[PDB]
Amino acid sequence: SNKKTKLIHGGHTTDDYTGAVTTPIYQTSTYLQDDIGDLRQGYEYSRTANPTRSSVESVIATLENGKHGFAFSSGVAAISAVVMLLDKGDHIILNSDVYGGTYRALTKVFTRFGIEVDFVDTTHTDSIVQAIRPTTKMLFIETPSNPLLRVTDIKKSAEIAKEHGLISVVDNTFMTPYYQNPLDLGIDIVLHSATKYLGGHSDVVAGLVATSDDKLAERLAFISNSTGGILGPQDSYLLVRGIKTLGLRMEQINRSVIEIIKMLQAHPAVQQVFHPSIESHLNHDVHMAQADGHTGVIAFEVKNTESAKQLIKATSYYTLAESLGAVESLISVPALMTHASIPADIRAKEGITDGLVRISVGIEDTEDLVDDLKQALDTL
Amino acid sequence: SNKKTKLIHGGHTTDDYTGAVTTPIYQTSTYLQDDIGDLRQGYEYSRTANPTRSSVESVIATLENGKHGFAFSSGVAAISAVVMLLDKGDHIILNSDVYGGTYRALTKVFTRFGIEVDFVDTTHTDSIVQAIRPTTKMLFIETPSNPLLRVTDIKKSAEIAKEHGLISVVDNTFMTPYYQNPLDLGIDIVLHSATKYLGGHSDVVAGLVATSDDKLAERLAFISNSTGGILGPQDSYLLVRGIKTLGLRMEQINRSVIEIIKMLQAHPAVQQVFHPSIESHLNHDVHMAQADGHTGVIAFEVKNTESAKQLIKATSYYTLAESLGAVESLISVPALMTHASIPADIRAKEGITDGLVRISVGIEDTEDLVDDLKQALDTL
Amino acid sequence: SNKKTKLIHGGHTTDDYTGAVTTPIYQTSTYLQDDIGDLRQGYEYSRTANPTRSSVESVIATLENGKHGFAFSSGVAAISAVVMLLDKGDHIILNSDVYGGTYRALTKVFTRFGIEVDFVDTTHTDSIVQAIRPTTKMLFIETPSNPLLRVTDIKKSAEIAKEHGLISVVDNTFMTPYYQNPLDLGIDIVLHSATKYLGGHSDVVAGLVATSDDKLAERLAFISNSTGGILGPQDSYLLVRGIKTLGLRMEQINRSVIEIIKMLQAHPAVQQVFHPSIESHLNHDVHMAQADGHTGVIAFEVKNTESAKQLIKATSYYTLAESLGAVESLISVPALMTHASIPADIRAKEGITDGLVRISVGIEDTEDLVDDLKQALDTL
Amino acid sequence: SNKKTKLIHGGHTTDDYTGAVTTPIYQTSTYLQDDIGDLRQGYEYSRTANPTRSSVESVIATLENGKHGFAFSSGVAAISAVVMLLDKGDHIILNSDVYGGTYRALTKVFTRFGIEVDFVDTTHTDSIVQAIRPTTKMLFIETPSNPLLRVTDIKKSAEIAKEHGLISVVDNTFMTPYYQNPLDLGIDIVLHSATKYLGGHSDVVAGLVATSDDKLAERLAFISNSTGGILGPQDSYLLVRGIKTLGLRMEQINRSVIEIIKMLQAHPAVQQVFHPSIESHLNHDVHMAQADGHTGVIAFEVKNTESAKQLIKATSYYTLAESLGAVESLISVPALMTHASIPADIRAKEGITDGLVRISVGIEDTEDLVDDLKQALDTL
Ligand SMILES: O=C(O)CNC(=O)Cn1ccc2ccc(Br)cc21
Ligand SMILES: O=C(O)CNC(=O)Cn1ccc2ccc(Br)cc21
Ligand SMILES: O=C(O)CNC(=O)Cn1ccc2ccc(Br)cc21
Ligand SMILES: O=C(O)CNC(=O)Cn1ccc2ccc(Br)cc21
Ligand SMILES: O=C(O)CNC(=O)Cn1ccc2ccc(Br)cc21
Ligand SMILES: O=C(O)CNC(=O)Cn1ccc2ccc(Br)cc21
Ligand SMILES: O=C(O)CNC(=O)Cn1ccc2ccc(Br)cc21
Ligand SMILES: O=C(O)CNC(=O)Cn1ccc2ccc(Br)cc21
Ligand code: NA
Ligand code: NA
Ligand code: NA
Ligand code: NA
Ligand code: NA
Ligand code: NA
Ligand code: NA
Ligand code: NA
Repeated sequence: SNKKTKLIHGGHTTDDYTGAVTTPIYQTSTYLQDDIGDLRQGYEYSRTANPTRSSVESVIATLENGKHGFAFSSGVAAISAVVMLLDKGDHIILNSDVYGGTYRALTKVFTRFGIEVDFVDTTHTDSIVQAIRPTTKMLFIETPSNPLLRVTDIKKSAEIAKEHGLISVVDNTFMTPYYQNPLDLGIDIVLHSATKYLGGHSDVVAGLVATSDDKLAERLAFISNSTGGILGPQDSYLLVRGIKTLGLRMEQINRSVIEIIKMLQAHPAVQQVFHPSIESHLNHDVHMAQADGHTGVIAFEVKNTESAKQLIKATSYYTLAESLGAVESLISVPALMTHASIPADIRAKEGITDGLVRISVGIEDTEDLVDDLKQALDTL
Repeated sequence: SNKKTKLIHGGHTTDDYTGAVTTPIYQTSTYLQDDIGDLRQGYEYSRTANPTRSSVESVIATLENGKHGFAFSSGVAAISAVVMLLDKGDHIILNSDVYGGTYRALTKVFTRFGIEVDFVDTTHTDSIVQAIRPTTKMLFIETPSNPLLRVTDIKKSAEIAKEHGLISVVDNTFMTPYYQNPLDLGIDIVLHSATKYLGGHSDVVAGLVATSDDKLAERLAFISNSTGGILGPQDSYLLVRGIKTLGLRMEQINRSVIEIIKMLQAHPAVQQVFHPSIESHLNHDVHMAQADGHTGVIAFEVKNTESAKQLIKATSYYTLAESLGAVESLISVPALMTHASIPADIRAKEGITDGLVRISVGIEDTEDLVDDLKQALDTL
Repeated sequence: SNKKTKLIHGGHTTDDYTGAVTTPIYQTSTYLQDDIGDLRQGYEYSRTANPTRSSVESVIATLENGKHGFAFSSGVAAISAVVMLLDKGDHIILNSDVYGGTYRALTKVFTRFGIEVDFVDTTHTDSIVQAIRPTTKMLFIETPSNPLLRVTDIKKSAEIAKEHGLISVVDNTFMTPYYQNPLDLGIDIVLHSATKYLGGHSDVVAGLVATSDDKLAERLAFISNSTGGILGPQDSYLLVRGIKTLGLRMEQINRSVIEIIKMLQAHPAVQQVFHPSIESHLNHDVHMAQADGHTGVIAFEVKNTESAKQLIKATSYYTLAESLGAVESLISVPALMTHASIPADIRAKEGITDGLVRISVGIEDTEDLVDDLKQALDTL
Repeated sequence: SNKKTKLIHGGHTTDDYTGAVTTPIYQTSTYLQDDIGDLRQGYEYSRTANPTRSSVESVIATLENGKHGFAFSSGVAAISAVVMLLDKGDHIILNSDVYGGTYRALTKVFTRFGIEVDFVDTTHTDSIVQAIRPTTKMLFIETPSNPLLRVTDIKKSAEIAKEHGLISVVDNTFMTPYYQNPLDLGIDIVLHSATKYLGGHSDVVAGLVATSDDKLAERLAFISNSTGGILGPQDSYLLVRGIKTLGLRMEQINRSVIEIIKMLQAHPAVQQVFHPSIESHLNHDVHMAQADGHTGVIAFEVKNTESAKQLIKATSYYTLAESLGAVESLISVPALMTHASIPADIRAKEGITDGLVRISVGIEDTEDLVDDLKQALDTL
């Protein structure tokens, strides 16, 4: 019925054989056959299928209201498998500010294989329509994006893709299946870096993909079996375990996000704040129409580099590290950490200022996170 | 000094911090930074590098006398990363009977990206010279091959690749680093399905790659970080653990291989036997010059399908399952299991007869394995 | 500062060496020494100490405001280590309705070693005073107890123990450190079955012990090292991971407990309800004075055995299984499952009626759990 | 049939459900019941039984030719469970030089519970007969012992125990089930620190117990369930995995032991050598009659403390660390590490001289281990 119940009882995460209430960890590569070709339970070689991996795949398919799930060794392995649905000469449209790893994979790996890409401003969906070429085969969007949290209309993107015969893909990492379900809005394929919120404990690198399309699922299964970027069984188990608390974790994160944004907007040492919950944020209405909650990633401007570094050093409960979706609140400076190779003037033009700080809100007490960030900002 | 000592003390497989005599399992995705950009020990995000994975990479680099190691989520993920060194329009030469997964990846995935491939009989190395095109960039060989154990001259292949400016790659799965070291013979890149002998216990799916070439290593590291087919930390740990006994396991397997082949050659229900240790085997001399032991994979002909099935049912110590390199002796029928989609007449032309049986010799007692297979053959 | 923050940042659960934001899993038995007797980081043999186990021990010591933590292979191993503080001829007072495993250990194992025990009604603390013998050395209490949730005054029990020179022990499993902190109320030793709420995911069997007493800690460390009921490193890691969400899980459980109790009290198919939150419950005031929340275990009477079985079969979201503290809501019938060997008339005298049902509330949606249990009760 | 085959195919170490060729890791605490009291496969709570633990228990029962196996959290937890078969007032006879942890457990823990113990020289079995008291209930022997490798006659000890109504127990750690099978010689209970040779990779702390006696098995199962020193599932899995190579590892170790002893006997810097393979060793004939191989533990005298330390520093392939049964060769000095709290004059009287060195031979190349130790001794 309701989402918190579905997180516990959705998917197949018990052992039919013993009744174990958690998925057994099948640390195994191969399986006995009683007769040549007769598989006891459908398993024959762990690259092709492994029962613990099948469990986490059933979970992500259930949570995204899809039919087929796929677990990969990383988020970018999931993205690469999806891109491999295309051939040399095919074209992809993506949002302009896609994740740096996605940008790198597309422009430094897959363009060498003849895949063509264009990065356009999808916050106006007619930009997608203009960018469609006779060779376009795929539309790939993140919403909200990193680190400025730009929002793209999922339902309209799906309609455009359907009209023009494109495979539509949404990277749903930042919102999770708890708040945003792209397959329900007509999208062909949804994917996640499960490294972030889904695992939730900063202890698994993994990607997850879900679809309702039987033919796309067959193609993805073939790509996974042939290029072999599969998630192992221990990591699959830890993902299943982490997903159990996704609802509680996201709800705590959201309570803190709301109070933190209030504080940041009031604080004189903070300038622009970037988050889709802010009513003046571009496509705020679109976000609220396609999601019933918020990501825990917030970006905001302080004055300069020295102020950003001082902010990081003055906090007690914000941890300097890469990644997001931890139980810990994480803090970073995109201009120094993720966008550092981009020329400074171009960073500034794109809004990635020296003083732009990104936080990924964790599950600490809300009052503590607000007070800690506020007292640290008071030292500026 | 000697190989069995190198297996124990080669590579870095202890904890410098606590002194733990085994590699800690870093079930983690990200790492604290004390200052922005300052990494305590060089780690920042587990997709890019993870200390347990670094341990297994150091092991495979040491055992193959290379400088750089890479651990992937599967053997075919290692192969795919190596193929991704090339661009659309580049050409690869491979041996004619390459592993089915390699054949599938190349002809159903990478040809869609404009990679061109030719499968030629590399048992005569002048066949390679004839097949070189102006666009050829890579030579990829297995030796010995599956399931007929064809042998290719590694040193001559390396010389040809060097003269013609090709990247040379050897899939060294069947021989392992214990018996055959392609990098020592001039090969650029060596790779393994660690799923087989290296892990050794049928409980990890994994690939390993080693090279001495700094530039190829940089390119492989970029591909691994960008497409993300990385091995997780638990599987990395189990690989390090399994490799400790590689020498003892391979030596037991070899003692059994020799006695089993004697039995098969004497038995009236067995026709042709395929293994590089047989003195009339093509390129037997080449194999003995480039390896100081043998693979545990043997193929041999019985009369027909019914005889093969009866053989499988009559054995007590041979287990019907996919894969090789277990501690258990495994048995299979290629025409029914791995080559089944190929037309029967073409199978026969290629020597994959209905009665061709493949065994992967395990570490059971030699007398038991000989006697068991012999008594089972006596029922034919 | 606040409890939810302490759950994330309390204890030492990162790697000082690499900066890994999770505790490495030291799957190791022994440690290099650079010189005889010189330990790099204090580790020499994993039975004596293991760094992953040290992490979970630091967590439980922090959460209970103690100084020393100890991790055992099970809750009853923790209890047995604590009982082994005593000698033949020493006497223990315990509450009358102590956990069945504790009762069994004391009356079938430790009485064979000359430990004397008396089980008295500790809901009136003067019962403890009367039961003190010249040989009494320990007072061991659970609060609230199972399955009728009897409450014992912790502060008064600690005062009695101090005045009479007894070691005071509280089994704090049902309340967890999130709601009840016996060491703060003067108790010498607090212990948990971490199998229940602390691990929280039904996937670790483990016990945890904490104390502020240096001498008791030294004695417990000696007992643990000598009898060896230690928690392994993988289970220690999973405990550390599970504890991160303890606050969120307990708070969800408590919201559901309150609404479920309202429903049960209103329902005509339910008679007596047992839970310390009910204002007419014995020692309700005492509980509220020593805890700031509630356990998720509730017991309630339906008519008979057939009604209890029908209730179990009619629910969709209550799972029939042993144990408590899962993410799933669990349901059981003590008279058939835990108290079955006790004569029926004695069960009835003790209030363990044929129709007594115990539920352990999980983290499913509150409305779903209420509605599901209510519709199932409507079928009676 | 033969031992190396039994190590692979003995016990139940596959999954009947999926056919997985390795034992699944049941990281779980509890199990679904379809009806109250109906267990799908006999599992209800992991402390009582866990399927991965059941696998390793089946292995040790098979390898020792027993009927029942038990897996504990450590060797000393197995020993403690066995001692708990007795009551206050019962007496145990043990060999004089029993393992220090066993000595400590008995004399500092179990004597506080009224168990009486005597440590006698069991190398003459009539010493046992003299030591029998009217209250003696158990005879507990190690053979060979540590660190001087004293040998006790197992068959005669079993006969004495049977005649006098004693439970007979052999700690078979040093020999392993590969070479010595006490249950076959009439002993009631055999136990191991699986931390040593059985796990074999210095990465599990664990104990194992086997018996053929149904009544002793019932009592041990009750003790394990009640005091809870159980082995967890990950450690159980790693034990099953390590045992696969026990035969190969022990045989390599034995080849090295023989050559190393030859070297030590010839070397002028070495005085007495202690190992049961030496023909002048006390009870050499007894050992050869009850075992068909040797332990890898050897002790030998060099001149003094400084010589022992120099030996340790001069070796390349001998590692200073506690424990034995690693894949690495380990070296230690009992007088400084295990026997240090004993007065120096008493150490000398017992033969634990300042220059007594203990090595635990690993699986490195035999020539390397011989040459390394010899060149290190040459520096003295
Ligand atoms: O949760 C929501 O609000 C909407 N989700 C649904 O469509 C309900 N739903 C679909 C599959 C499924 C499995 C278990 C449970 Br419990 C609920 C389930
Ligand atoms: O690593 C990350 O997450 C940052 N991602 C990128 O580098 C994306 N990207 C690619 C070209 C480019 C130019 C300006 C800006 Br602003 C961003 C750009
Ligand atoms: O082993 C052989 O026969 C040949 N191999 C070698 O080149 C020796 N060798 C190279 C690196 C290295 C590390 C540890 C040990 Br121990 C030996 C090592
Ligand atoms: O799956 C496996 O291991 C078998 N590998 C293959 O299918 C390789 N392969 C590809 C075309 C082809 C034609 C005849 C024969 Br014979 C083999 C062929
Ligand atoms: O949490 C409460 O209400 C009371 N607890 C405390 O006494 C606060 N406290 C004690 C140790 C400690 C470590 C980290 C953090 Br964050 C808070 C800590
Ligand atoms: O297993 C469990 O949890 C139940 N625990 C017990 O059996 C405790 N216990 C011991 C004697 C006794 C008599 C009546 C009643 Br009511 C309970 C009793
Ligand atoms: O191995 C020896 O020399 C003696 N051992 C035996 O008594 C043979 N034996 C007993 C049980 C059993 C299970 C599998 C295999 Br294979 C062999 C087995
Ligand atoms: O720790 C270890 O392994 C060493 N074991 C012991 O301490 C055993 N032990 C107990 C009293 C005693 C007196 C002399 C000698 Br010699 C040994 C003695
Ligand atoms: Na489910
Ligand atoms: Na659709
Ligand atoms: Na090393
Ligand atoms: Na080279
Ligand atoms: Na902390
Ligand atoms: Na106190
Ligand atoms: Na078996
Ligand atoms: Na017997």
